[PDB]
Amino acid sequence: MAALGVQSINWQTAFNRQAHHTDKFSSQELILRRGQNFQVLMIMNKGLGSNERLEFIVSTGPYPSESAMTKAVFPLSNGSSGGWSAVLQASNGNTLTISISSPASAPIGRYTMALQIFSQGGISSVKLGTFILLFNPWLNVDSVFMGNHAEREEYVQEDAGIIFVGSTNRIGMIGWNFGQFEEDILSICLSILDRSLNFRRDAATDVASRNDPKYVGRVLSAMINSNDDNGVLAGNWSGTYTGGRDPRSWNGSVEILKNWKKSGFSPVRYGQCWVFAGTLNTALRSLGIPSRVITNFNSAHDTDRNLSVDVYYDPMGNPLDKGSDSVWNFHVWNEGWFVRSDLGPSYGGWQVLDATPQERSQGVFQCGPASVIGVREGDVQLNFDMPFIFAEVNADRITWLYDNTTGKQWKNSVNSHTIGRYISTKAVGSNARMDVTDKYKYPEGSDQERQVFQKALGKLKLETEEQEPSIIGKLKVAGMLAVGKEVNLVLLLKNLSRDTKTVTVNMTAWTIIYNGTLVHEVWKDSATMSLDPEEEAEHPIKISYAQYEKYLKSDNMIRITAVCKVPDESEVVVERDIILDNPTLTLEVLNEARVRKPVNVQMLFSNPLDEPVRDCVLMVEGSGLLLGNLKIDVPTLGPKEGSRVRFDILPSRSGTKQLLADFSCNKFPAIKAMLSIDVAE
Amino acid sequence: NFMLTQPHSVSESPGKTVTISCTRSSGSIDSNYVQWYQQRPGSAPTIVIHEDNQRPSGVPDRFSGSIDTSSNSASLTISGLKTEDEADYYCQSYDPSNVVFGGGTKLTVLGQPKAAPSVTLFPPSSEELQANKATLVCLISDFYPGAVTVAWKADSSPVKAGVETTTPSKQSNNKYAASSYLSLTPEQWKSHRSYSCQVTHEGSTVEKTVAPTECS
Amino acid sequence: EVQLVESGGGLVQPGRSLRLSCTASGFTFDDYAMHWVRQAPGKGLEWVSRISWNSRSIAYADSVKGRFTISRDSAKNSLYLQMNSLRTEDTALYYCAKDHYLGSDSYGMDVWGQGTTVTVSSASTKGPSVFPLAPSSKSTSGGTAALGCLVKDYFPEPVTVSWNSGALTSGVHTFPAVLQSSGLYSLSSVVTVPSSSLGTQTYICNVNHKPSNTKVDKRVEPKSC
Ligand SMILES: [Ca+2]
Ligand SMILES: [Ca+2]
Ligand SMILES: [Ca+2]
Ligand SMILES: [Cl-]
Repeated sequence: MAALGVQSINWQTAFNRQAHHTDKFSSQELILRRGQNFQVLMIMNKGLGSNERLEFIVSTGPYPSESAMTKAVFPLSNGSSGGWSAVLQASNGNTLTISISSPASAPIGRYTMALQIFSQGGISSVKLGTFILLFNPWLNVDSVFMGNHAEREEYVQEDAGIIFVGSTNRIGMIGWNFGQFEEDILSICLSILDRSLNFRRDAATDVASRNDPKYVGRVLSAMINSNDDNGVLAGNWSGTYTGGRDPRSWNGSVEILKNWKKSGFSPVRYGQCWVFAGTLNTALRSLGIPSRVITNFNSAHDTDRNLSVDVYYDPMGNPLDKGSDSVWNFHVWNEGWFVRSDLGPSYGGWQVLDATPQERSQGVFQCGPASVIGVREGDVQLNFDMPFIFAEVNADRITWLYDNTTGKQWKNSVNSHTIGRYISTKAVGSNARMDVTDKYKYPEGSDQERQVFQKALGKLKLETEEQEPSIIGKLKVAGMLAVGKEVNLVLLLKNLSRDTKTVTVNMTAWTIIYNGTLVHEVWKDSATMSLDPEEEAEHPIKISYAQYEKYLKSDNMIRITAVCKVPDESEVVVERDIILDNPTLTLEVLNEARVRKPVNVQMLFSNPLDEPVRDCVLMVEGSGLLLGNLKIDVPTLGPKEGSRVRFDILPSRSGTKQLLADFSCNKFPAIKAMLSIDVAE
Repeated sequence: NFMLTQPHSVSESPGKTVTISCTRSSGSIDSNYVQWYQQRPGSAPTIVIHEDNQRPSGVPDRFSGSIDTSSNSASLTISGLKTEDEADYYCQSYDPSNVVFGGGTKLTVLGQPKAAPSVTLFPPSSEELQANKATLVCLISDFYPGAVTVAWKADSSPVKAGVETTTPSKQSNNKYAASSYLSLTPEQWKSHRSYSCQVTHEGSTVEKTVAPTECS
Repeated sequence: EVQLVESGGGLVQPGRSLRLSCTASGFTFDDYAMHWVRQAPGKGLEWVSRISWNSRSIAYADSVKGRFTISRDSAKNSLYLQMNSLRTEDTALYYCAKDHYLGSDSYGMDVWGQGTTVTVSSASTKGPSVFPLAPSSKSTSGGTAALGCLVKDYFPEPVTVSWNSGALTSGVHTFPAVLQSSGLYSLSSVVTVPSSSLGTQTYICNVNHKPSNTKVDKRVEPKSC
């Protein structure tokens, strides 16, 4: 005669997580994906009677409502028929086998589940438990659906990555530990949504809106930067990083996200764009939005909505910091994979999201989503942020001379193809560079490209073309470029006119941050070159280590400029940014890596200077190889001395993993190393 | 704000494993990083764990830290205990404002048999009362490990103001002693039925009681 | 390696002021928050104050708020604690500590100096008063009995106590002193003796306080019930 009550519940966590593709997270919680059933075993006191029934109630967030679909009340039946459902699969004794399902349109996040029991004309409710519901890229009806297994593994399940960096003259790469499976990372990424400006202002609407990956993606693009909202990372492109980490020293998202949380959600210092993108990639992959990291070389910042940026030099060959716009050696951002119900079926697929604080959008430093397809066709009136993104990959560039001691500027040239090159992302299943420029623009030099350019420009808001120049100029590198060694370049000029010409050349070298921030002059010279018709000449350029050492930043970049002129013709501007090599830093595993077995690693580094290096630190990390971030204090190394440092790691997950290190010291900040390790069962 | 509560003392033998807890009184242990420090007599603290579970350069892999959300606590675990591990240990965390320390735990590495304390409680002398003062003196001897807690009672209720307690120090016989003192007015002394000194050592309590009326 | 060297400690009466200094070397000072943490003799660690890398964010413990001011100087790579209106419970060893965390507002003490002693007291040189801890009524026979001398209210440290002019060292323990909130010290010496001897043969503690040039003898008789 006892009234119907719940004894206990088996959530079958391990089994359900494997089925839901959530088993990798380091977490004891039940983590599920939306639109997919999960099975529980619920043990009652008595067998059900007629006149008895069970309902489940699920809710998420602080103001759950049925109409906003943040609360659902659904009966234990045989029926499915839309929304949330609970199918009684079998009864055996007082044990019910139950298959519970959520809709493909369910908001993501943390849910509570309760049971409402109808027995003897009574109604009661008991809280059962809590779970996490994520986006479901395995489900054909999910907006984030990604139908290719191998792609899904890369774009959702892979926690080690590669971000392309450097310049058009030398594309390099750094490893990045996404670490979306590491302790507390999924939880921290869910927290982000609970701290945005939108959540603080109107949590009921924010929570309802977490069914939409456009909305989640956009919120993350705001919350990963500190601006406006005390989000994760504070940007710094000044070359002075006092009070924080040099942006280049980070090797992943894990310590950033943990350091944010554990500081009471106060900004982490400091980031540059690949750090924002790395961290945004982690959050996206953790929540189930397939995502990848894009690098655009020669990336324009257009601040005034005309698809053109200006760069300025003085007659002496100094680059000038003038006007708000700029051109970056590279800029990194993200793509997330989802359909766009707001735009129409032709604009689904890859969508640009950018957490780097550049432009305010709707009053906030956020960016995207922008359909990549829509950018390539210049449909820049579509949501979101497409004028700014089109300009990054395809603005025209105008070079100007400016002489402050006349106040005159004059137009030197226009370059319609230099912006937006070698747009790169990590290959699926390897570290190869995949080139995706053709996804963002029609080919440089095609008619399409120029037609797309004018269409886009149309959607928004006198010179004389003098002779072909007599002089053509080019800068070439002579030999090695390595911090600690001299720089040798050659300026090659040629006179293509029929007359003898006398060329006046004014040359400078400035240390720069990779976004084009000028740090300091380190060398300058002038030269006069007499050239016969068709004669080529070389002018050697030499910059000592002593000359650049004090002003070179962790970017290791120097901007070399030569402004060349002959009487009665416009200046010719010759330009090269160089990157100087760090000293070599290697990691090697001294045995084969096996799950759960210690394995010794060795770090080698040779000090190439004639001076000692001090304050030597090695930071190491890699998901599935060690837990968190190891710090090793390395003793002062004498000139030309080598360091040999050994340490154990403890592989926890089989497969191809990535070990990352940073070696910083007084004379060399942020030397990077990366080792792929095969971890066998 | 919050407190961090550690056991007053722990002990274990050489070669074995011992754990020291650190319980956060409010808010989640997980919200902020926990550090651990070791302190030896005459020396400033040194850090042994940072960031919940990371080990500084130099610290043996016998030392580990962990966090337990269900008990809202952090732990320091030392395996393969050596005699040199005997020391005081402290946990530490913070909120956005304030840095918070645990009260400290004395770790004894057991080198001799546990010995229960002997307790003698002396009432105020007539000479002291004549001088218009009254001190209860609780002398605690022959114990090991060298850690106790002392609680005073007035009648059967706690009293803490006017109490001074020494930290255990070694006797000639290599066991420990300690003292505690309760300062009263003669009128407090004279107006209560009795006062008690209760000494807790390795989870056992020895109590002694004195009364003004016991000099009849 | 990191070195933190504290100075400015000393003795001062209640109400007055001290200025603590801490010299930092062997790391980039301006990259880190810095702290003062104090420890009273025999007690635990108590955080006093924190100052951010850039000086813009400061926090104090409640027990010092309004009286202590933390500050730092980049060029001198130094940390300061200006302590006004000192109280006796400010007596402690004051450690300078470098924060562990770089680039986030979490707080941990990765390196500590050896500290600087601050003592706040109005005490003057004072010889003790010695009182008997008389052996109890229930000691006429059965076994052993504890008796003693309470040595109150002397300054400064130390006293030493003998018994029967050094003729008796067995069973004898002379405790560390406590410091009262009066500023003065007290201790007790105990000897555990045979109950059967407590009618014949005399017990006298001999208390030596060199700083006051006083020796004080005290006969400890058994209780008259
Ligand atoms: Ca933000
Ligand atoms: Ca522009
Ligand atoms: Ca173009
Ligand atoms: Cl280069």
